[PDB]
Amino acid sequence: SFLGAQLPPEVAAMARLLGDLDRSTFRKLLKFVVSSLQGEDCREAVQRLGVSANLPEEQLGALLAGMHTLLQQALRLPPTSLKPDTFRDQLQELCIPQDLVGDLASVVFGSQRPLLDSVAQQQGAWLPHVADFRWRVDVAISTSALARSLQPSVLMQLKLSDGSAYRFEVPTAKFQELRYSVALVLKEMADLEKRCERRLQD
Amino acid sequence: WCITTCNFDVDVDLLFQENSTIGQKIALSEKIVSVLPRMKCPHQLEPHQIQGMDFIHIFPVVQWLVKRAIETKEEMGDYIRSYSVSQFQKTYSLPEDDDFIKRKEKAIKTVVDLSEVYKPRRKYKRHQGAEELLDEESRIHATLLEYGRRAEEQRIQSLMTKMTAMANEESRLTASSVGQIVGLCSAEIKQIVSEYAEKQ
Amino acid sequence: HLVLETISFILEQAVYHNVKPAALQQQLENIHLRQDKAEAFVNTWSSMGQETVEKFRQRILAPCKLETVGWQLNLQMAHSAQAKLKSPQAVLQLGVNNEDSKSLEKVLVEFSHKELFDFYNKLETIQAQLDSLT
Amino acid sequence: TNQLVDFQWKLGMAVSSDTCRSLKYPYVAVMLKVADHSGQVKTKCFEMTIPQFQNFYRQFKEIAAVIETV
Amino acid sequence: ADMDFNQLEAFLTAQTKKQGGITSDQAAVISKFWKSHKTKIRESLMNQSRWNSGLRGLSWRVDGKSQSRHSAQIHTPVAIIELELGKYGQESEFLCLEFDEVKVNQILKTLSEVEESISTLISQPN
Amino acid sequence: AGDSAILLRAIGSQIRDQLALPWVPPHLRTPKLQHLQGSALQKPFHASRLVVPELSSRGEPREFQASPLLLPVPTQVPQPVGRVASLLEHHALQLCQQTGTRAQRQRLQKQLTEHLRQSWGLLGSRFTHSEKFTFH
Amino acid sequence: MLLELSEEHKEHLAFLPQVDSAVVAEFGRIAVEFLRRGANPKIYEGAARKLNVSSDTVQHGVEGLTYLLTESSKLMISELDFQDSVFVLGFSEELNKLLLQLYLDNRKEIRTILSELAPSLPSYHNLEWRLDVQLASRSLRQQIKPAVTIKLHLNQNGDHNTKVLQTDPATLLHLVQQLEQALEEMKTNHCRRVVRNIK
Amino acid sequence: MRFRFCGDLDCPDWVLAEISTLAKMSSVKLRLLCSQVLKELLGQGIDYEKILKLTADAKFESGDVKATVAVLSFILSSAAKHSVDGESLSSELQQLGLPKEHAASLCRCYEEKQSPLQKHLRVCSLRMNRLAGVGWRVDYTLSSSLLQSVEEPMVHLRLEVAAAPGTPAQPVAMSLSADKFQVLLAELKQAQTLMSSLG
Amino acid sequence: FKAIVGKNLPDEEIFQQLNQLNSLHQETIMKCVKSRKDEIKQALSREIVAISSAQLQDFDWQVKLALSSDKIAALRMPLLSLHLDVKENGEVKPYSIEMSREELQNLIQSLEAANKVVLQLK
Amino acid sequence: MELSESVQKGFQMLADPRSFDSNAFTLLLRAAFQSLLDAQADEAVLDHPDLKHIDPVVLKHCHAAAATYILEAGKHRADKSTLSTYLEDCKFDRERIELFCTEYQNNKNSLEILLGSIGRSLPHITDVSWRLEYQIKTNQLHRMYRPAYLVTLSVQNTDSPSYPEISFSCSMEQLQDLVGKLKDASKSLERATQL
Amino acid sequence: IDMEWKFGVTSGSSELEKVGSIFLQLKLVVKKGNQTENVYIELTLPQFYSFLHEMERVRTSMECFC
Amino acid sequence: MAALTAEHFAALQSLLKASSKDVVRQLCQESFSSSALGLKKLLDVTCSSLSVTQEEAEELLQALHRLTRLVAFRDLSSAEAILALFPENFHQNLKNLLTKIILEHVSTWRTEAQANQISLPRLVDLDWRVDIKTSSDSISRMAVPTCLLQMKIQEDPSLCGDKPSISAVTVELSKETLDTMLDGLGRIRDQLSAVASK
Repeated sequence: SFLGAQLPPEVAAMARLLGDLDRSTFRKLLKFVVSSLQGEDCREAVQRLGVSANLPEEQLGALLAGMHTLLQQALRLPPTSLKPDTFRDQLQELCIPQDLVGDLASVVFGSQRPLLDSVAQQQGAWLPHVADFRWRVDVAISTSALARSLQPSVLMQLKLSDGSAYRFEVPTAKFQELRYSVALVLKEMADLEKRCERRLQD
Repeated sequence: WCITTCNFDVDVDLLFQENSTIGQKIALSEKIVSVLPRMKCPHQLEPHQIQGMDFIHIFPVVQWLVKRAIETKEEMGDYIRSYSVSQFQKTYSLPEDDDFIKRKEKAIKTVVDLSEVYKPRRKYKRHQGAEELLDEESRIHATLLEYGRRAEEQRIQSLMTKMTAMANEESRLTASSVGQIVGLCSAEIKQIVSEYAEKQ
Repeated sequence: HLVLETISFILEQAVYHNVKPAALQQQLENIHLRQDKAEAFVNTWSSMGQETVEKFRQRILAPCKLETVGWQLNLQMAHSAQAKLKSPQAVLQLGVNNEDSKSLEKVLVEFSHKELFDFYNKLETIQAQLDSLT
Repeated sequence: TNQLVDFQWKLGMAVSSDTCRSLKYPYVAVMLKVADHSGQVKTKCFEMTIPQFQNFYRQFKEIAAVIETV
Repeated sequence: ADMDFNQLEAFLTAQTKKQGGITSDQAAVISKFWKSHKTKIRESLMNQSRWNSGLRGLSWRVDGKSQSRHSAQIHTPVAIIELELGKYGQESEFLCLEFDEVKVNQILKTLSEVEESISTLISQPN
Repeated sequence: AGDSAILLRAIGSQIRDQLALPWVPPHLRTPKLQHLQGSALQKPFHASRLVVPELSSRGEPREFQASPLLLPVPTQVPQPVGRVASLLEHHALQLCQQTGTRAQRQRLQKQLTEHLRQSWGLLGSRFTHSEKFTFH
Repeated sequence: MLLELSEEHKEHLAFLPQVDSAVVAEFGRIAVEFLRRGANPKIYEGAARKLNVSSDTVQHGVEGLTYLLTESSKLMISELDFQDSVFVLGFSEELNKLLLQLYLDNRKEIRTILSELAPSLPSYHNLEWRLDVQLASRSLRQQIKPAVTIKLHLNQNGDHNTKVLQTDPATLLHLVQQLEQALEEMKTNHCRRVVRNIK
Repeated sequence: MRFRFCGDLDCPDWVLAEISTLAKMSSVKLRLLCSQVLKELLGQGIDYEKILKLTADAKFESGDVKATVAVLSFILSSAAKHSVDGESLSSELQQLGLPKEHAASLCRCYEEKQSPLQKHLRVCSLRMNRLAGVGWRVDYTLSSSLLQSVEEPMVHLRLEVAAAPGTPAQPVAMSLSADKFQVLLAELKQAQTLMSSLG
Repeated sequence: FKAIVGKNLPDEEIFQQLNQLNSLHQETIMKCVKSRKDEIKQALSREIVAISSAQLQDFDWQVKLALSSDKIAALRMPLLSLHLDVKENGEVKPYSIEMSREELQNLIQSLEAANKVVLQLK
Repeated sequence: MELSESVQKGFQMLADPRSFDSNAFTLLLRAAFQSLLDAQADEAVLDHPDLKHIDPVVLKHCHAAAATYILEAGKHRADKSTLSTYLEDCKFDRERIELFCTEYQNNKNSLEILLGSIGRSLPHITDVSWRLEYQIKTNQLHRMYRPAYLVTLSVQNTDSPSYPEISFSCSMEQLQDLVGKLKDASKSLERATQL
Repeated sequence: IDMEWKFGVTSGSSELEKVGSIFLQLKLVVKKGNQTENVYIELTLPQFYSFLHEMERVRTSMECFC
Repeated sequence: MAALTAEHFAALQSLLKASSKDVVRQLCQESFSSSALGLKKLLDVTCSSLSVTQEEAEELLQALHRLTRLVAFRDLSSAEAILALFPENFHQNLKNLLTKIILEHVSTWRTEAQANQISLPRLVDLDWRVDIKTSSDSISRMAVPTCLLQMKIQEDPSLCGDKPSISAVTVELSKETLDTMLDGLGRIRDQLSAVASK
């Protein structure tokens, strides 16, 4: 099962609560789960839904926790690996009512999915990225130590997505090492991609 | 445990015994008998014979698995020993560990020194015409050929034909900076020299 | 200490001017230095001075230098939000020397394949700007 | 450079401490409030012994004498 | 206690007049030691008990202002004062202040009020 | 002990009730779950000094206290958490004060004065080389 | 695959056949000693006078030999590919066999040193935990508030850092669930193929 | 299978593995090695020279030694953590396959140091902070520019706080009005009354 | 208001400073002094304590029972957490200090010695 | 629970039938709770037209006494038996004892939620995320071929200056160690429920 | 206590292929009690001449008074 | 600067949707100047004015930012060079209009870009006072002239973070120190009175 070898306790709890729940309330809750996955703050809207449904907060918490887990584990699977027929079968082993299964399936496979995939791909980053890169190229004509220098250098400034920024000067012997290193890594990324496509894809 | 240790290119999904009853043990016995021929196990075994557990007949099956498992650990390394050592290093340190931590920095310095002595340095410069831009791969290959880091031979040779040799490591100018000094600043230099004459 | 400072000042002036050997000989005698000391300067300057002048030329007047480049290549396999990945990742480490503080700062940057090619294209612009000077 | 915005003082006795039952020594404590460039205002406080105050006060009387005859 | 000679010798004498007590000669050595060290020890206890900043030094100069970039002619004098402060066992800070002839006299009268406060308190017992 | 047995039994049944509820994503937590799972904000204890009417007040001080110029004591603080902290520390000081030698006190103040009198009564590179060689 | 010896690197190594193999064995000893501990230039002028060559001749030969061992260990080049790399140099079988043994004797130790150079990410060191129940506060006198106090110890650049943190019970059950799923991934058929095929 | 010294859990696989390395020593030197590790747990240092000197009996390599010290430290600490007696420990180490003579020896050393172990393990248990000391000075204020006569006491406190053993204490220094001081002392006495009801 | 209270001026000297104001403004100010004199004087005393490098602004405390740890399963150790807010350089800095039963006893025993001196002056 | 002489005298005046009738007692008592719990600092909270005959020095003194006792009773978790004992000590009659308990019971939960919101705490972990990578190469070392985990904890507290995420890396052995520690901690919560 | 300087031309930038801007960089070393600080300042071509013109006025008024 | 793409040119077709030529002109001018954060603000401005989708507005601001800076970086001096950048299928009246706008601003763009280069911190203002020192705590009388030099200095605010972008430093000079640096700075002046160095 896409839920792993042993059913998470929050999913088992939620699946027995669904028998008592009006489909109108289920579909209202499901929107909050999906929009929370896209990063939207929903806390006040959930509270209003609670008193509207007369759900105590102990049951809201169990329902919301169980729905989040089910969608998280399904949406992390590529379309090669979970497909509508096997998803629908596996959810029926949880004894989820068939009408609610259709609503869940529409979230995992319908037109909501591409925006969810975009948000899920953002979470692979762990180190910061280059946000900006600026330079100037200078030639030194004279200096305190030399009447004539005539030596080039590159002044560089990086801004990272961390919000950190660095300004530093690069000797041309050091720029050659940087340029070499970057082209080398690009060759070795391309070689690794060809290993993967010819051995891991089959 | 021997099966999963081998990793012999099969989608081996199966469950350990867990002191399970009849039922689970039967399903596992079918799976083991299914996996063995895909591993090219020379010795046959049967699911009923697993339940009766004919040690005399299961012994050669185990001999295959144990021999293959040992070989695989000898190349991949013993994980459980590495865990035991990691539990030591978390709170203890042998005299040879303290020694290594002491001399670590001076050792590291020697290899970054050698890396600078023998760094790749730019031997060639490519022409600005006949744009190589047509794909990323031939641009990146052309860049590495500038450092000598070479139809594979024909690809190199057609790329190498777009290049000129070099002999200098730092780009120091032959006083040609006057051309860019005068050609763009000199009017401003004339204004400033005139005004700071007139002001005094 | 005064003598060492005096010798340093003599050699510092020789670097700044980039004095030719015969001119250096005359200037030493002009301060009434004895012939053997003046000749000793000229010999020592002749071989070693040209390397020293180059070593001065590479000096930087800035609070920070780039000092070290280093990289690691990784393959992403999974994360908590997606399974079954096969993505090359590069981590670049730039070691920046802050000579005001005599301290080296290590800057770590992630790149995807498209991001590293974009960075490469900027370095290729810098090199063409540098190549325009020669 | 910096400019004084305000000057305040207090006179007190240090009576007792955990290490010394009878300290019983007087001090003068001064608070200086200074304005920085762009008018940023900050405070600094320091204690003086009574001999230190007498010297501090004595030297400001020298400043006032030279500043007239400058 | 910061003992005076009567307190010191009475306390030490009681220490002599007990089982295993010190000798009178040992007490005499202690008293000679304590005479010189009493000054140094007391001041050390003051420093140990202080964890506000203290005045480490005062320095000053007086200048004649003469010309600036824009003001072609100036003559009014100015006093520049450097104040050195630090906490016990820590590096000194330096605070530098600049005063005209008027603010010099405003501060000077403020210090005269400190002295007249002290003089009152010690005269009140009269 | 019976009293500590009652405490530990109360502790254990609280942990059950907390383990029995799943973790909920922070963007979905209603205020009850914000408290249990730590995404609510606590507010620091901050006390402000109050003015209180005094029954024994007479004359012009009473004429102030009898008027709208003296606000009702808890309403003198805008925020309820600071309002609570202010009343708590005000009442705490009253207990310290009311729960707490004249010759001994006068003697000490005279001892301090003598120390003040006794204390006062002491009044009773190529650049630097070029400078050094050619511009100094 | 093979080593691409640069022409200057070849020219430095050309000193090796100029002297007895017993001296090359001494160069091998001092080469790996420098990798182990750090370089000491004072020996180069000694060997220079003993061999009647310049100190730079000794330095270039020895520092070239260290780089041969370092690059071989970095690549983990096979014994067969090593020989095919070295036979571009002309010297005789005795020296070729000496160099091959000197490589295989030391590649595993050198690779341990070379692993210290990688980009320096922060990493886990240790974790401590304590189960606390809060029973009273200045403002409210009877409570039960259970929490797990956590102290997380980390390494970076060889410097230890520590962070003191808190969880409630239900969050701690979430933390274990997620990081158990992390460990489960290395057992999935996808990651098994990577380990099996990317080698 | 579950074991008391494991905390009512099945035995870790690295522990069950390295229990077979203990059987490789003589019973007489397994007992001597326990004494060295147990001394370290009691804070009395560790003698790596002796550990290596005796384990030469079994011709251990340094990976054996590391794994042996690690497993002895785990067994002894975890039995003491859960207050397991040597009678239980001996029986349940034998279930894991440790020879009966080796089991014996190992538990007659635990039996001797069980009580001082638990006192040390309580001292080592997780702390966020420790109050190392207190200093105070009381001042009397006479007059000010801001108030012509004051005549009020004031208190200064300095608190020495230690974040980790073997580190200098941080001073927290502050000044207080006599009203603030009175309320602080009264509040600390109320906290202490509650503390004394718990233990 | 700060100046006239700090100097303990007589009412006649205050009237003489108010001679220029409207009679109702004169009378208003004299009434504000009489009704608020004692409250202002306490504010000044609080400001004299601020002639120091750091001041305790506020505190809070929590009592907790530690039930177990990774080191020992039957830990049952009472602990006090004391939170201090210390104003320094115009900013308020949070500090926390954790104490056992014995550390808290040493703290209280020390503050009781200080309180004995305070009460000889107070 | 101790109460200063100032608070006790305020209650002794609320106990009078002369100073306060049963109507004014109810209105002042309600104003006491309101001024504690309302976020509006309603300066007119005492301006009820039925309170206007009471001396404004006495009125504002008894209002602060009531509010101070409410906070002290709340903090000490006072039961009705404790409340009724102290009120009868102050000579309250059976009607006013009932009135005070009725208002206190209505507000008890709001008061206890307020008193419990005051404090500071450690940074609270709220979530975790992980990445699995296979390590290929370094510019100094080929054939590394080892997995690493990249872990981030999300913390959510502002009681002291902090940064919201803690990131660190684990090997297979380091992550297996970490998970074992958290499950050891979780097993101790389970034991504590057996108390 | 010390001054260092670098006189140069900006030939190219990330925003413009060709630039041609003259600049002066100064490093000022400033004693600040027990310690020293480095102050880095870049001047344009017009700023350099304005700076040099002012500091020559300074010299002149330092050589005459009253 | 990287070249443009058909996707960017399709975003420029959104200018056909735009309400007026000056709205195009405004978007061209601001997209050159705008930072990334400014582009978020300008994106709201673009959506409000155009009422096109946020995707069209964002791609349009990206296309103009890329197009304008590409011309400014190369310094294309003629319409013919600019027009070559556009594809042949583009809306010719819009393409001609853009060329007109680009010609006017390009002179201003190189001037604005040249000011905002990266650098060390820039000198903003210079002030000086000469005093004669007359007495001190340690010498009864003196007659030593001194210069106090006051400099106001600005750093790129992205590098400052918490600190203010501009600061002041005083520096005191004796004439001995002053004379030393007047020589140093005079060298550079001599070598520009004739328009190239010695």
